This record gives sequence, C-alpha cells and structure tokens, in this order.
Amino acid sequence: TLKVCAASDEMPYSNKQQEGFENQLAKILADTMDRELEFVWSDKAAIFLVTEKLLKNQCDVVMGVDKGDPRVATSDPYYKSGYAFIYPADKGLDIKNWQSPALKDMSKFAIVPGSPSEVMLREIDKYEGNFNYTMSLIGFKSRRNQYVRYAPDLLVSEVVSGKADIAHIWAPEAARYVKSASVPLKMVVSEEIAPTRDGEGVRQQFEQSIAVRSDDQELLKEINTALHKADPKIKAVLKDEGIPLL
Ligand SMILES: [Br-]
Repeated sequence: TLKVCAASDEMPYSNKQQEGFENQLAKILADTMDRELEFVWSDKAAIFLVTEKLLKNQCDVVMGVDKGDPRVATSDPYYKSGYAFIYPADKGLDIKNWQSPALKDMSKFAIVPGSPSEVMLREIDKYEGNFNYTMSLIGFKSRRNQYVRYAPDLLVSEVVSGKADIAHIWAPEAARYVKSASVPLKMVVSEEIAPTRDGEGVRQQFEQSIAVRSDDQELLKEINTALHKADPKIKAVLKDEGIPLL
C-alpha cells in the first residue's frame, strides 16, 4: 500500500472526498507503483502534513512540497509553477511584473502572508496600507479557531467582486477558480526571480516534488521511477486543472 498524508479540507489540492488535484495525482502514483492507495487524513491545513504526519510516521508520502525542502527527501520535480497576478481582463490594465507602474496606483491586494507576495508588497511600499485588508481575509489560530482553513477561492472572489484591485497568488491554488470566475480574469505568472532595491532577488517560481522521510530512500527511488513513467498522466491532470506549467 501507499500511505499518503493528505488534508481533509484544503481545496483545490485535497479534500476527504478526494476531489482535489493532488488526490488525483495520488491515485496515479499508487496505480503506477502497483500499490493500494491509503489516505491518512489530517484535519489541519496542508502546511502541517510534513511535521505532524509524515515526520511522525503516520504516513509515508506528502504529495507536494518545494524541491529540496530540508526537512525531507524530495523526488525529482514533477512540475514547476509560479505566483501570479490576477486581475480583471479587458480593463486595459498593464501588469507584467512587480515593477509595473500600474501596481503603484492600487491599494487593495489579495495576498497570502508569509509568501513572496508579502516580501514584494513591502518592496513596493504597499504592505502597510494593505495590512488591514489582508488580515480581514486570512484566518489565524485562536482559542476559537484551532483548525485554520486556507481558502484561496476567497482571494480570487475578491478580484471578481472588485474589493481587491488585484491578487497575487500561487497559481496552482488559484487556477480552477480563475477559470470558473464569473467575470473574465487575467492570470499573469511572475518572473522567476523578482529584483529588490536593497535586499536580494525574491523567487516567485518553484519546482514541486513528492516528499518522503529522509531515510526512506528505497521508497524515494520507486517514486522517481513511477513519476517518470506516469509523467503524461500527471501533466494531464495538472493541465486540466488550469495550472501554468513552467
Ligand atoms: Br514578477
């Protein structure tokens, strides 16, 4: 069997109903390895899958982490994507990158804190004026909110509604919602490394890999073999989802 650590409520990646794109990928990976797929569901956000499940031996595979994540062994990358600007189409907006003068005329930015989006918002001096807006959207832990859910469809919706001038979101998180949007949206993928005046370049594009525990080297080899074998099916799922592939 292939025991896959997965979030029970983190669309579009995963849910207990197996409707997320990584749930589909897990099925492909298990089939290709001739194993029976067994999900191990977490009630926490997917960002905790590595530390609370995988590294505690509750399951053996995490479907998506950045290549080279120090905490784990990572497979050959099975795709690369990036953070992207998301804004209404047909409004004559010229937005290609973080140096676009258009961004300077905006005030409401739908972003995820702790992401490269935050680093760049500070860089262009819009972070402070956008803080209250961002905090009205993103959930944090409290006594009343022990399981802090991540909903990127909310951020896309803010652009559709016009409450956000623009969003800057990890594209795999946003892609299906940009497609199903009720008004036409543009999704422009950021440059790989965004320049900053004083700091260093801020990476906006990331290779994604399967993760296993660092000592699970034999499993890792089987995974790499399967990934190469199933590559067309894997890429097809990702493309169907609407994910920009770099
Ligand atoms: Br950029």
